[PDB]
Parts: sequence; C-alpha cells; structure tokens
Amino acid sequence: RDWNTNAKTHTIAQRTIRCILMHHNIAKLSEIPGMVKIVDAIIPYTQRHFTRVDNLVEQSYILDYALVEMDKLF
Amino acid sequence: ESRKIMVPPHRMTPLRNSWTKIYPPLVEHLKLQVRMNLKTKSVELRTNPKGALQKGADFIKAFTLGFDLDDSIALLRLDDLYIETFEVKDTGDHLSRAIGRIAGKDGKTKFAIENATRTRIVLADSKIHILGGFTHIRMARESVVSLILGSPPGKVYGNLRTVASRLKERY
Amino acid sequence: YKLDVLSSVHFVPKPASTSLEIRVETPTISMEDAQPLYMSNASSLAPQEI
Amino acid sequence: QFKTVSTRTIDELNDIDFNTYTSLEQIDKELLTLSIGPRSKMNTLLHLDVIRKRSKPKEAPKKSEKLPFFLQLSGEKSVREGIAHETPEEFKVTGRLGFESHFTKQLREGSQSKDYSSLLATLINFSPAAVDLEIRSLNSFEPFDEIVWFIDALTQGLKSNKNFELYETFMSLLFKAHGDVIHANNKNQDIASALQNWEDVHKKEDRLDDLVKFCMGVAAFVTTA
Amino acid sequence: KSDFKFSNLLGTVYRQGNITFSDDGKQLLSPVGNRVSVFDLINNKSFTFEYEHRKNIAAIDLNKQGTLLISIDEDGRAILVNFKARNVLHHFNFKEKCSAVKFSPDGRLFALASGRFLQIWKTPDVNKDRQFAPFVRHRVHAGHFQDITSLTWSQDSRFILTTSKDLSAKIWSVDSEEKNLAATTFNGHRDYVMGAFFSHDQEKIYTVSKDGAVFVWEFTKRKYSWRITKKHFFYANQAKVKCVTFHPATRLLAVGFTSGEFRLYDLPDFTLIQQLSMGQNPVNTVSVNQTGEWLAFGSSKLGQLLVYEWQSESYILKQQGHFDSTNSLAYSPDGSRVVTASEDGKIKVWDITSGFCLATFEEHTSSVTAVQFAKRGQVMFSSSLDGTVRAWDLIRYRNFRTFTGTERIQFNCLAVDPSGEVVCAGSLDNFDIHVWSVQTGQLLDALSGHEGPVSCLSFSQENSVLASASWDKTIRIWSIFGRSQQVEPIEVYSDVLALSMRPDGKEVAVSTLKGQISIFNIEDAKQVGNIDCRKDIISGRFNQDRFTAKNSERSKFFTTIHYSFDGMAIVAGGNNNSICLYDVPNEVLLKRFIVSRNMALNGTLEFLNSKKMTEAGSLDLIDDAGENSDLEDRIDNSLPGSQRGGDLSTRKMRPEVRVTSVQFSPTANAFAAASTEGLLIYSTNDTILFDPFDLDVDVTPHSTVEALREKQFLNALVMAFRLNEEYLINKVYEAIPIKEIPLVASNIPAIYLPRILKFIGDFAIESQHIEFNLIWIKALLSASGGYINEHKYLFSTAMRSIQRFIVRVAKEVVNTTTDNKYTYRFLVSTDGSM
Amino acid sequence: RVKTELRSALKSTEDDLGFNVQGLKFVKQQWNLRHNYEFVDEYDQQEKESNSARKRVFGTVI
Repeated sequence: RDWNTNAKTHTIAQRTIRCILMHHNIAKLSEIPGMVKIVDAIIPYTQRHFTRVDNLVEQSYILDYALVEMDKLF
Repeated sequence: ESRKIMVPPHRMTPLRNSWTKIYPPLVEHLKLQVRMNLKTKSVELRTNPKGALQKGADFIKAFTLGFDLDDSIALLRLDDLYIETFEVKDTGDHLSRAIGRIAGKDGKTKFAIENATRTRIVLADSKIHILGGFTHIRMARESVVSLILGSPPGKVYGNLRTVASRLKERY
Repeated sequence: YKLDVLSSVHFVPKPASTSLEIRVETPTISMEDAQPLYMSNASSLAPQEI
Repeated sequence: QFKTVSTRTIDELNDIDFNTYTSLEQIDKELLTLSIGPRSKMNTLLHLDVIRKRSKPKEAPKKSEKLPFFLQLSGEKSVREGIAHETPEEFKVTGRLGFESHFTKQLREGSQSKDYSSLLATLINFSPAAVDLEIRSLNSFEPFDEIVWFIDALTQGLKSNKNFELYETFMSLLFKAHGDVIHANNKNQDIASALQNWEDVHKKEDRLDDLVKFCMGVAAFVTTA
Repeated sequence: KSDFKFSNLLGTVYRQGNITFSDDGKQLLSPVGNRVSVFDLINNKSFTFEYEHRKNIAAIDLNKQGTLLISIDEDGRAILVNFKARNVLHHFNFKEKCSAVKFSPDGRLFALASGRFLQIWKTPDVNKDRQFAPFVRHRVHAGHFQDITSLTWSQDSRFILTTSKDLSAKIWSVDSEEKNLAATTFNGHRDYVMGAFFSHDQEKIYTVSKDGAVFVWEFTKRKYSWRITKKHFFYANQAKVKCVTFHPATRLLAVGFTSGEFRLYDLPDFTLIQQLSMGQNPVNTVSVNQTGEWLAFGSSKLGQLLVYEWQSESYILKQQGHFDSTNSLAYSPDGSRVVTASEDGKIKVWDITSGFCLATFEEHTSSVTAVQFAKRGQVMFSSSLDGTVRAWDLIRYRNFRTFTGTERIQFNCLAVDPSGEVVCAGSLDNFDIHVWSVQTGQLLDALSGHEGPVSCLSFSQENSVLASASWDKTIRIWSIFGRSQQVEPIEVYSDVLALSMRPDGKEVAVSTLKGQISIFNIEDAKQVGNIDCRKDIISGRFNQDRFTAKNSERSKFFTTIHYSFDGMAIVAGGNNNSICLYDVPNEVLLKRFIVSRNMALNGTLEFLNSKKMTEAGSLDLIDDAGENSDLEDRIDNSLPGSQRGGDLSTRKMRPEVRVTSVQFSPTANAFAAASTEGLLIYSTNDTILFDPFDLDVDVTPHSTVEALREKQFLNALVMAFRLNEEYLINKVYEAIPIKEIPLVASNIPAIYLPRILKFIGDFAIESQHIEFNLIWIKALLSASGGYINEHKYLFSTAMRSIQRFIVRVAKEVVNTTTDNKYTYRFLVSTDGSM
Repeated sequence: RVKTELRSALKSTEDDLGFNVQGLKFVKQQWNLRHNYEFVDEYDQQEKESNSARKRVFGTVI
C-alpha cells in the first residue's frame, strides 16, 4: 500500500499485488479483517498509474509517426 | 356450469366471519350463484341464465390459498394481476432454515421482498404464493429462489433495492 | 444585501475569513445537476486525500 | 420550404434527386460500428445506479398511508410499454412454460437454434431499465445455463462488428451483476468454454485501441509541435 | 464562412407560459421568452425555433400528430408553425389576452380562450399550401362573465370544458346537434376556477379552484341533473392553487401551488400520492405525459424547469436558467459545453447539444464577472465582484484555489497564462493588475502603470505576453516572464473596453468607446488597421428616455470582441442589440445579427410607437401593477436608483437588451453570445447554401456518381469537394474502400485538405462508423501531417474537432472494452473456491 | 526495434495495473455485498452512505 504511493516504486507493489491475487483464495483475501481499508488505499493510486502508463503508450506513437514519415521520404 | 373449490383446514373460520364481504362480488357484481357446501368443505359456484366464472373462482381460490379479503379482491379486479404457487422442494438443513431465511426475523425479509417488488407473498410452511403483476412476480420469484438456494443477504437486499427502482422506472 | 442593490453593485468587499469546510467522498456523478448525461466520473477525494 | 422538391429534369437515385444521402448501416462487415441511437446509451447503462442516485429528491415526499398497493397496476382503459407492464403469451423452473418472459423465451429459442439474432434485436430495442432488469435476473444457480446462453449471445453478436459498444456494455453489465458466480464456478466447463470463445472473438478489438492511440498521439504532436 | 443562422439558445430552460410534451413523450416544448425550445430527452439533443414573437409568449400547443405548433404571446398574436420543417406557416392576431390555446384530440379543431370568449377554430392542413387566411372559424362562444382561465377537451373531441375567473366553469359541445348535452354551468366555487377536467369515461367532472377546493360532479338525482356529489379540499392556507392538470387515464390530479409546493392526488378517492416542492417561488406550469408517467413543472420567477417521474421518485431533469444575468461565457477546449458566469453569483456548465446544465458552482458570495478556461479543459478560473479569483477543477468539481488581493477590491476581468502558472486579474477601481501564482497561492506581484481602471486583459497564447487595456485610452504590453519586466505602452484614441488577442499572439484588437476596433501589432507596436464600427450598430430607444436613437450615445460601441480561431474575423457585441462580425484583412462588415425582436425588452425598437405617447408620459411607463390579482405581484419592492444589482423585481424598469460576452467555438464554426434572453448560439449548416469551389461545366452530381460507379475514387472525391455538397461528400466518402483509403488520402490536393478534415470532424461526432473514421484520420494525418503542423491556424478549428471525436467517443469505447478485458482476465485467472 | 520493445514493456506494465485495479475492486465489491447493511429505502441508504463516507477537512477562504 505505501510502496504504491510513489511512482518510482510502484511496479514492485503491483507485481506483489498480482502474485497475491493469482495465488490466494479470493474469499479469504476479502474476509481478512483489515483488507478493505488497504484496497481502498490502493485502488486510486493504481488508477492514477494506469492512466499515466496508458498515456505513455499513447504518446509513444511519435516513433510510429516518424517511421511513416521516413517511409514516405522517397 | 359450475366450479368447486375446497377450503383448507386453516382458512375456514376466517372465511366464515368474513363471508359477508365475499359473496356480493360473486352475486351482484359478477352475476354467479354460490353455495358453500359444508359437507365436502367446499364451495360450488354456478352460473345463472341472467365468462365470469373463472374470475370468480380465482377470487375464491385466492381466499382459500390464504390471501386476505382485500388482496383477493385486488386479484378479482385489476386484470393485469396473477398469482404463482410453488413449494420449496429445491429437515434440519435444507428446510428448517430455508423458510426462516425467506421470512427472516419477524417477517421482515418477506416484507422487504413484498414492498420492493410490489407483490403480496403468503408463506405457508413450505408453500409460497405470490400475488402481483407479471414482472413483479418474476423478480419476487427470483429473489425467493436466490435466498432458498443460498446467497448473501446483503446481495439479495441490494438486488431488492435495484429491482424496486427499475420496476418503477420508465425507460 | 439591500445596500448593495441600492449602491448598484459597485461596492467594496468584506475582508477575509479562513474558514474550514469538509467534503465527503462522493462520485461527481452525484455532485451534478439532474439531466440525462454526466460530465465526470471521478471521486471527490484525491488518492492522497484517501 | 415545407416539403422537398426533386431536382429531376422536366420537359414540355431517388436520394440524389431529393438531395439526401441516408448513411448506410455498416460499410463493410469487417469494420467496427456503433449503434444507431443516442451516444449516451453506453454511459447511461454503465452508470445508471449513480445517475439515478443523483436524480433522487433530497428528502422523502410526504405521501399518504392509505395508498393502494397495486396502484401501478390500477390504471384504466396512451398505453404504457414498460417492462413492468409485460403480459405473458399463452414444471417449476424460474419462468415456466406459461409464465416465460419474451426475453427468456427468445434467449432459449436462440440457444436451441444457435442463432441469437432475434435476441440481440430485442436487447438493442428495449430501454436501459429493461436491459438492467434482464441482465439482472439470468438464472445464476444450478447449471448456469442461461448465463452461458447470454455469453454466447454476446459472442455471436460482437462477432458481426455491429452495435459493439452495446455488446461491450452488456458484457460489463453481466460481469458486474453476477460475475461473482462466474468467478466462483470458474473452472466449470460450460462457463469456461463460453468465456474462452468470447475472448477468442474479443481479442481482435485492439485494432480500435491502437487506432485511437495513433490518432491521439499524432494529432497532439501535429497540433502543438 | 459568414452565413450564420440562429441555432440554439442555451440557458433559460423556461420563462413564461405553458409547458407541453410531445405525443410520444420524448420532447418537451418549453417557452423561452419569445422563442420556443424543444428538448428531446431521449436522443439527448435540443433546438430552438428560429421564429420570434414580438412579446414574451404565453400559450403553446401542438396537435397529437406532432405536426404543427401554435404559439400565442401575451396580447394574442399567434404564430402557426409547421413543426417538422421548422418554418412558420401563418401569423394570426387574436385581439386580446389569450389564456390558453388547445388543439383537439382528433386534431381537426383547436380552441382558445380569448378573454370571456371561447373561440373554436378549425386547423389548416399541413400538406395544403399556404393561403392568405387558412384559419376557418368554427364558432365563438360567450357564456362567461369574466375571463376564461382554462380549456379541457374531452377524449373524443366532442365537448370542451372551460374554467373562468368568474366562479363557474361551463361545458360546451362542438356541434350544434348536441347543444342539449352541454348546456350546464358548474357553480359553487369560492374563487377562480383554475381547472375543470373530465374523468376517463366522461361521466364525472372534477372542478378545481384557486382557493383549494376540488368538486366532483356526477349525473345523478338528489330526473338526473349534474349534481355535485363530493368536495375535497387541499387545506393549503397561505399558498393557493396556481396550475392544475389531470391525466384521466391514470386518474392523476397534479396541482402546483403558490409556494413551490406541488401535490399530486389520485382523484375520485383524493389520496395524496405525493407532495413536495420545486423551490420557494410559485409553480406556474404543470403538464403531464401522454402515458402519464412524467410531470413537467415550471416556475417563472427563477426560470426553472422540472420533469419528474413520480412512480419512481426521481427527477428526470431539474434545471434553471438565467434571465438578464450573464456576465460572461467561455467555451470549453472542445467546443461541447459553455461555462457561464452569472450575476447571481454562480458558474454553470451548459451542455450545448442537449440544452441542459451539467454542473453548477456556487462558492462566490457575490456576482461573478468573468470565466476563463485553463490547462486545456481541466481547470476553469473565474473572477468575481466579491474580491476573489478562484480556480475550479472540473474533474473533482472542487474549488482548489482562492486568490485574493491584500486590498479587498472587486475584480472585473481576468486572464490566465497558457501553461496555467499565473493568473492575472484587473479591477474597475484599482488601476493595478494583480498577478497570482497558481501553484503557490500567493500574490506574485501587482503590475502598476495604468492610470485608469483596467478594462480588459488577455495573455498571448504563444509567446506569453500580457496585453492589458484600460479606460485611460491605453493598451499596455507586459513582458512578465524571464528577467525582463518590460512594459510597452500603446496610446489609442479613446478609452478601451474589450481587448482581444489574435490566436497566434502577433496582434491585438481593441474596441474603443468611439465605436472603433483598432488592430495593433505587438512586436512593433503600430496600428495595423482599424474598423469604423459605430454606424453599423442597432441602438434602440428605451421607453423612458427622451432622446432619439439616432442621437443616443448609450450603446454605439462594442464592449466585447473575440477573434476567429483562424485569426481572420472578429465577432463583437455590446449594450446594443446588434452583434456584428467583421473580417480583419479587408476591415469590412461580414454580417450583422439582430439579437432580439422582443418588445418586452427595452432597447429593441429604434422607433417607438407614438400612439403610446400621451399628454403625460408614455403609456408603457404607467405601472399597472396595482391592477394585479394578488398581493405577491402587487408588491413594489424596487428600491429606487438600482441599476444592475440583483433580483429583477427590484429594478422598476424593463430589462434592457444587451450582450455581455461573445466567443468563437473552438471546434465547429459557431459563435455564442450571452444576451439577456440567453446564450444565443449561431452556426452555419451546410445542408443548405450551395457554395461551390472552382467548379466547371462538367462537374455535376451525376458526373460525380458516374466517376464513383466507374471507381476513380480520387476523381469522385475531388468532384464532390468542388461541388461542395455535403451529401455528395458523404456519399463518396462512404463509397471509398479500405484498401485505398491511404492512396486517396495521400493524393487529396493541399487545398481540399481542411475541407475533408472539417467534414470528418463534424460527421464523426455523431455517425456510427467509428473504425472507418479513425481509418480515415490515421490515413490523413500520416499522409499530410507536416502540412497541418506548419499551417497550424488554418487547421485549428478542424483538427480540434477531431480530438473531440477521439477522446469523447472513441476513447470512451476503448475504456469500456479495456474494462471488459481486465474483468475477464481476473474472473478466469483466479480461485474462487469456497 | 526501439518502438516495438518500448511499447511491449509499457503494455506489459499497464496489463498488471489494469488487472490489479479490477481485482482489488472485485475484492472490495464482494466484501461490500457480503456485509454492508440492508436498506431498501433509497433515502435511508443515502443517509447511511453520507454518514459512512470518507471526510477530509479543507481550509477554505471566504
């Protein structure tokens, strides 16, 4: 939860969230007392990061544009 | 032509004391002739020479099923009403607490179902009868079935709130 | 109020008040006006405010 | 000025004569295409709980207590065509053979014939409340049969590249309504087969993703710098 | 270019008169003052009719076929409109104040209440052509003694039930044969009968009066002679009945009282189904749907409109406009919603296409003077008369900054930096320009040097220089950023109001009080050219002023101007009723629009009727407000010398006609002007106005479709461009196939490129071929996207509507499918076991 | 090559960002429908959500 609040050290946090999610039982993960007052703290930081990495993907198309200009070149 | 309807051995004396509010919609409103045969513990509805008999028999079948006088008259008028009967059928575990899961403490789960989807539900020991419009009966039946077959009460209560709103909504 | 509407609202304002207002965490669908559409679907508290 | 005159030469292709061009429904079957309707249907169907919670009045209306229960049913005779005013046409499953809704009957008959085209026509026809109410009650208990009938209805429907924002929002409504049973009896063969062929047709929608990525990044570069 | 027709009227969902639904209860027709707005609530869009009464309208109907409309204003001047063509058929002047007009149910007649006469006319045919006098009279009935307040037709169009101010209500038959079926009047009330309705089977008549009774009339015996069998009472004491309606199929009596409260009853039982309140002002209008599921209410005083379904208790819409109060407007960066800053102290974000207000913001204690967007649609800064410039984040709907000066002065204009670091604002009583930083909230500096109130500010969107302009006849250019702190004064002829900056920041055009627009270069601060704009202004004569419009010096100047987004035109308006748009390279008037033809507003007519001038004063200066029926509008609460305060009842004078801010649309060829009637929205549509581009003798529609059938797609497309017919461009654009999109898109010539870009923009906003239009956009940007980049301001209102298509429909669709992908992956990749 | 490897890495990280967003909110959703409370009345439900939403105090300027 508090490695996710960065943007530098959030990848480690997201991978550990992924292995917890796809290696544990979801009903147990939900019914631990205390595991919703953490997942409300790392839904919105992850939503911010998904927006940011999606935007990096979207602005990654200047390479694709430079390729189509270098192909048009002759 | 005639119809016979039996009276069960739990709805005979309420039928007897409220009989004076039952027969005039069988006699002057609908134009049948009636007699309650105490011998076979039934009621014979005949026609006179001066298709009403099926609606009159459905009003009497509502009263014998255990809906009150006013809900039986609500089925009698209001031609867009129906009534669906089903046992549980789906003993300690599966029966001794399933109908307590339907009814809830002090009947409040059955009452919440009734008010959310605008039906009237009479609950026997294991016989559920639902009075209301078609889609209303549909959502009531789905709720009843969901918590006899096992769902979170939080889930079925949220679905009741959503069902109330979307049943009243236009578009 | 009636001095300002008499003075034709050329006037001079009151100074300042560093007040304190709280805001609950609620969807900005619910912080809107009643019409068929919406304009934003975030929540009224930021990640760091959560 | 009150009608339209045809530009046809007198002496002594009705669209091009009458100066119209009604744009054709889809251009090619290999092209993604939205629905002919309001643009806001997708957002309304996705968010119609919080939109209606906005739309509530602030305090309860002071009604009367001696109000008839079946008031919505006690109309007279400008008819209402809502889902609550549905009549059945013409031995205990949730919806019998005398009490079957038109949606359930068309879903089941499409499940027989493996062609849910009439079902998808029905879904694109009716309203957001009725869509929410039909995806809400889809028999999520014993064989999960009606859920996988809805899943391969959506798979067949979005295979045809039409109405596909409506087919994606119907899938979001299904996953939001009772994706808890799809998550629980995940590893069931019928649910996993239906979802695998749904993902098999749905994996090819990254065309639209990298299309809007290219247009966004290039249009922003072109516009600013 | 310059053929702007009237398109829409944002703000003011309802002003005065009756609300009507369509037959299929989809659109509701609402009277804005002299117009009529039609809101389609299903396809979320809306328009406003182009015709115009000379006074604020008062009665509305359209027949059940939805095919023709009739609107009557408050002295009887009706206008009959063909509905589906939006073009007016006939003007008919009933001579006196008509309380209600009502079509028949079967359509062929209508009937209207002109004073004490119920007069029944028969409707013209829609498919018959226009005549000199299409209305044929059926009858004129006089039985009443005072004015009629209402009409109600029967279900079959046979009887008609009128309610009078005289305390009765009569029933009339349409044809003379049934005179003895309708010969009764219905006495017994204590005050004005506000409604009289039939039951479903027409065997009961419910008559509701003003004080709060509702009588039930049945045809029984004590022969049978129309007794009253029951009386029910609303028991609302201080409130009383203002508008009633009754839907007889569902038995629903809706009543709106004079205290905001509407109650709705189930009528032969009289059980309170619901009771709640619109507000605190009286409810002037109630109408019900044809299915009876929606109710539409209207309160005239704040100008607010409700439609409320009542089965579900939920407001379908609850909106409210602004009459005579809009200090500024600003389009969003995608020209899809207008943000309006209004004198009662609030910001409102009006959607354009559907005419409804999305969010509203009230954190200003007093009037808001200026609104301006920043950080490309994320924030919106607004400066106000209570001494605050405060910032609004339109994502979390919050006020995240408040900038104040240390002096407590009231700000009248603001301007934000491009990269929203710095916000400046200038008052009308301080002569400084206050510069606050946005990140740290502090006051960064105060720029001094003007010797008059800073009338208008702007920041140049390219080189970030501040152009200010003040009433000391001086415009003044501040280089703020980067070690300079440089000021450059430019003297001008007279005192500047309304400075606007060119889009590329090379030039700046000011308006002056001589009524001239002077266009200056910035870098070499010389006058590049002026336009003489004081003779092409329509300044009306007020009712109270004693000097002619030719000689009035009140409004012969422009107090707000805006450049076009390519930089070649200027729209302008002021406290006069003409909004003028010029082109700057030839310095000539392109077109001058009349903002209103209302006589209920003040500065409209240049020439007042000399029948109204008497031997003591005009006849429109006599206050006939003590002849009113009831105290709440007999009250004179207008404290004396009040101009532009608040609350229009506190002014005593007619509202003047004025425009406070104009704006060119960032996406599609439109402008918006914030008049007193509302946000007037003007735009050009290309379905009309054949305007070709260098065609020849051989370029034809038939020749275009022949080249399309013989599939030269580039030839067919440029023939469509040269015709410049939109259906031809659309037809060829959908006939080209996907394999040779990129060949055609690379070989479109350089002159037809902004044509295809703006076509793809305004097409793909609404059309359903999402992958086709993104294929075309990707082909065009990859083909010729260096040309666009180096001709930025040419493609600045065409490429900006492309990313109103990508980020507003296409990216939303992609977000939905990405949500489905990750819910699928989680729902099949994990373990839900117990 | 720079384009393909870079955008492969960026979609590789936005994959598990989206997966964790939908997974964590499904955990929250099933915990909520397990044991939040049970109002059928819309007004009482919204009073409960108003009383149990997250608050934060913000120092405004009048």
